[PDB]
Amino acid sequence: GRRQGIKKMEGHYVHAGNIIATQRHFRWHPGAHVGVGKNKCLYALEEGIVRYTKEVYVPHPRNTEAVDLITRLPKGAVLYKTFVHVVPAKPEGTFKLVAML
Amino acid sequence: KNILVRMVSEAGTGFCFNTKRNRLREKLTLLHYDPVVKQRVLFVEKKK
Amino acid sequence: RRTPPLGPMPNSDIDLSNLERLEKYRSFDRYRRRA
Amino acid sequence: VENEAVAPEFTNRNPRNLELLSVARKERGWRTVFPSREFWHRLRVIRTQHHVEALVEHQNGKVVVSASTREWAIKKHLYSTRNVVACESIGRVLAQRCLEAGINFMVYQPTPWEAASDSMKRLQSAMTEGGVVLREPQRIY
RNA sequence: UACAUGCUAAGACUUCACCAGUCAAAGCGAAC
RNA sequence: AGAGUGUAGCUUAAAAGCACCCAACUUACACUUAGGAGAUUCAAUUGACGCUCUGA
Repeated sequence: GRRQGIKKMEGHYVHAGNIIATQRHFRWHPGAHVGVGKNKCLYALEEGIVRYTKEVYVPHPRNTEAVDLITRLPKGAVLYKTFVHVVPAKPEGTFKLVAML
Repeated sequence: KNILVRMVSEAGTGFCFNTKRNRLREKLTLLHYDPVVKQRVLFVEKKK
Repeated sequence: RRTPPLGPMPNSDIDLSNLERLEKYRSFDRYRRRA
Repeated sequence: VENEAVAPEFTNRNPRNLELLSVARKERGWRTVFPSREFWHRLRVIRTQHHVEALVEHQNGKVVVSASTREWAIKKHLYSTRNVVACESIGRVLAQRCLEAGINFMVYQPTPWEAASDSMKRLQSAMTEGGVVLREPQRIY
């Protein structure tokens, strides 16, 4: 047992650097504020709540395998994949009165 | 087929590192980075 | 336990038997435009 | 003194406040899909069969500043609205508008072949000499 | 295949323990 | 003679978007790059100019 799978489910609060999922193959894709690793493990780049969505898959032009698979699609198909997002909770900062000069 | 060899820095002396090289290919010289002088310098092997 | 899809599942109307008769995506750009 | 009363919390509801301070977040993810959302403002060029569109948007998709050949004030000065000279013209007018909108840094992500396009080279060159930097500043953490 | 396969450092994963193992933001330094 | 009518090929497009052509790479196709032509039938919602169907 490799003990792979989703580590943090939907609606779960997440801190920066938390690992969301560990996968051998891209079962889930990095979405907003979710970074990937060498092991293709999805970690969180911000602090917030995890959401799982279905999004249109437009792969990178340099990815020749994904590119020609996209080409072989008819003019009826559009590829979809499951993405993982972190909706950030806290604002990135506040303005405080330091001194009255 | 391969040998674990060591290269010694020409500058920032006393700094060395290990790599692998083929048994048949010529003498191995690289351009590595050393933190002794914190710069990129050449490394030439001394012992396999 | 299966549940039926709520709305039109994507790639339903175009899902035809004869996939060799309808034209394909010749380019990456058109696939991107649509997506 | 009644004049000098300040809330210890200053609220600045300018949308572009934090971005101009290089502090606002960018969408860092999306490493497996083209294009990248890690930007603040994006230059998007839509080259259609008859016209050429140049767009400056936010991450929200809010179109901020547009330069279109489907616009009479410019269309009447081009022989053909789709060609390298039209692209240069659209880049020039877009840069002029962007300077006036307070936009000076943006990100342009073309396809590798679109980058190789001479029309896109002229577009980018015109935008650069316009005073717009086609590279966003790094976020401050 | 590569010679920054450098230095540091939040936060997490893990074969039911342990020992081992992974991933990594920011930063310094570098490519660009 | 009557009916349906009407934007370049197509549009529950509003002068737009895809269609389309040549030039370059390709054996070739395709991709891509650089160029080309395009249109709301004429008058005041209405009438008359063109097309299709049904008649002799």
